[PDB]
Amino acid sequence: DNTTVFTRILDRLLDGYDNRLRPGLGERVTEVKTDIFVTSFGPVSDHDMEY
Amino acid sequence: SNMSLVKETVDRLLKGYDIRLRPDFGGPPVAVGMNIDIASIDMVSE
Repeated sequence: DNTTVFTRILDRLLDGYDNRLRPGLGERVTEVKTDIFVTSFGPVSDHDMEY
Repeated sequence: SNMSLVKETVDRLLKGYDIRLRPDFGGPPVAVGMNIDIASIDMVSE
């Protein structure tokens, strides 16, 4: 029942959870660390001035 | 906690909210103001 205990963890984790509110809504600034991995750099369209 | 206070307030705001009905359904018209920030005008095609 390892799946059952993990299900219980997940259900306890989302209980009373409001995804409409960011973490630290009124008392802190949310800091998002960002990273980009470029798997390909597509072609460059000179006519459309885009890439 | 402040976030729990906000969650309770939003749950209050959305309870009994009728999305079928515009604000002031049987009353004066609701005034809507429009703003636009134009990011680009791309391809004017003849």
